[PDB]
Amino acid sequence: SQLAHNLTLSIFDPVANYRAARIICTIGPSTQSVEALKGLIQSGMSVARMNFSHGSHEYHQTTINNVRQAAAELGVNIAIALDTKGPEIRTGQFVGGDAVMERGATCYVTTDPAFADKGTKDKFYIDYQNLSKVVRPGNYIYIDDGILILQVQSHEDEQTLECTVTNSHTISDRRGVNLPGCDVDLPAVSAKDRVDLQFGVEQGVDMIFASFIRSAEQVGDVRKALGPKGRDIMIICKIENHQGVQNIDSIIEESDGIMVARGDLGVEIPAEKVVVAQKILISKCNVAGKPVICATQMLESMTYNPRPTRAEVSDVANAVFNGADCVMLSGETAKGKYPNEVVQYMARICLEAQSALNEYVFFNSIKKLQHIPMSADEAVCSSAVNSVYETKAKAMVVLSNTGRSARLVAKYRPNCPIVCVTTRLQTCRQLNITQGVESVFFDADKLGHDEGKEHRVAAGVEFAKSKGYVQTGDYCVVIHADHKVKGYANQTRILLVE
Ligand SMILES: Nc1ncnc2c1ncn2[C@@H]1O[C@H](COP(=O)(O)OP(=O)(O)OP(=O)(O)O)[C@@H](O)[C@H]1O
Ligand SMILES: O=P(O)(O)OC[C@H]1O[C@@](CO)(OP(=O)(O)O)[C@@H](O)[C@@H]1O
Ligand SMILES: O=C([O-])C(=O)[O-]
Ligand SMILES: [K+]
Ligand SMILES: [K+]
Ligand SMILES: [Mg+2]
Ligand SMILES: [Mg+2]
Repeated sequence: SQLAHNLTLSIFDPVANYRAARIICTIGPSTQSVEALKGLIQSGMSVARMNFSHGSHEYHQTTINNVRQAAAELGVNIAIALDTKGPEIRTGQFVGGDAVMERGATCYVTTDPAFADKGTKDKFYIDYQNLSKVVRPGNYIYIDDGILILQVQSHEDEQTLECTVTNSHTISDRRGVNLPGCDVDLPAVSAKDRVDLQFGVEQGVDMIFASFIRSAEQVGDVRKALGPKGRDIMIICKIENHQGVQNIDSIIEESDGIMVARGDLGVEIPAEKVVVAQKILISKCNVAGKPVICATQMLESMTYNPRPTRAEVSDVANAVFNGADCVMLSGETAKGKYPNEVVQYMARICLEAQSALNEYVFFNSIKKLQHIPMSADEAVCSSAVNSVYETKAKAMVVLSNTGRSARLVAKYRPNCPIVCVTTRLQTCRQLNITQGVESVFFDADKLGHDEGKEHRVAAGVEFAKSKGYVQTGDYCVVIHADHKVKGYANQTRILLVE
């Protein structure tokens, strides 16, 4: 039992020689330079996140180029994620950068497009057209992931509403605005979004963080929009609204993964309900064998301070205990004063939580919750992990070209690193949202197709050797197909490493 397991732990228990959890950073003013990115990668960033609700296409293009350059100069593969606007509502530009909203003050909200690039503490734009046909005198308007609330007092004209500032908060350019329980009839994939998705495909991004995913059909709308050229691009659906939680099963089965988008979620549903929602969505994803991200406000105060709060240390550790593949930083890296320090802390907390994490129980729990009969390739993966535990193997090697096999093995949570030897560079990047996997690139162009698997295996074992995971005389569990089978891995072997 967890209780019994807690009594085995100590504060002096030394950490693992590898970290399983992966860290996602959002790139902005604080972190866009090729120098600042190399600091992020060295601190522990695996995924660069571009928020397409800010900046511009030319701005994010610079990010793309800088990330790739910074990564090439460190000799590492780094995933580029495109974060959609989605069916969302945002405020718009303020004069001078920011606007101080003070407790008790009265302001105005206009739907007139003319006020888009000119906004103040007294009058500013909101891009939802039929806002006036939704809110009445007395209702609340939520601003900046619900941190700021405005009470509508009266209707000034056809497009302006008199408001009251309920609490003191400073807001910046284009703030997110939420209308809980209103049924905002914004399209599944907008005319703006279709340009952004077209942009990501052209630039060859690795994954899409799709915003405000409400239905399975909407996920199909994104893939339809992505087109044939970008079908290998991963759709990671963001759950941040009420019906997104309700349709979670059908959403998960359509997606390539999930983000628990707690910022928008923690306003759209009651804040205490986000804990339960997080426990459910993560576990559900773990069972499905699809990457899951815990996001938003995890080390928030480190946007301003060199050290986190006790709650923030706890939050990051528990996301790992929950079973998240990834932990994400937003404003901490986008516009924070300690971008390297924050990612360094996150890695340090992830590694510590992993120490106390009971991967064997994790493995068994997941094993029990799978439909029997399993497919041959899933059974191979499950039983390979079983071998690891029985033999105390110190590394695992998987040949995977699409990433399918590597994620299937990771799904069973062995207590050793998974070394994926892949023939594709996008697979190296894409597996950066999968916990406990390190990729090795095998250039089948110049080195050969390797139909006998021998060369790719030897490359996985050498990687694991050079990382210090295995020594001469250790066991290493190897997964791939035999001489005949194509499409999946039908074979497992335990080999003595030289
Ligand atoms: N590309 C960018 N250019 C300028 N500022 C940015 C950029 N990306 C993020 N920021 C700033 O840092 C903050 C980071 O938060 P985040 O990236 O989560 O976006 P958000 O506004 O919270 O919306 P969401 O996270 O729901 O997409 C943003 O609120 C924004 O003010
Ligand atoms: O790309 P995924 O779907 O992970 O499949 C990988 C599996 O397919 C196989 C079967 O053919 O490919 P490969 O030809 O590279 O040998 C297995 O060896 C490999 O483990
Ligand atoms: O996208 C997010 O992370 C959110 O809305 O919190
Ligand atoms: K967004
Ligand atoms: K452990
Ligand atoms: Mg969001
Ligand atoms: Mg956010």
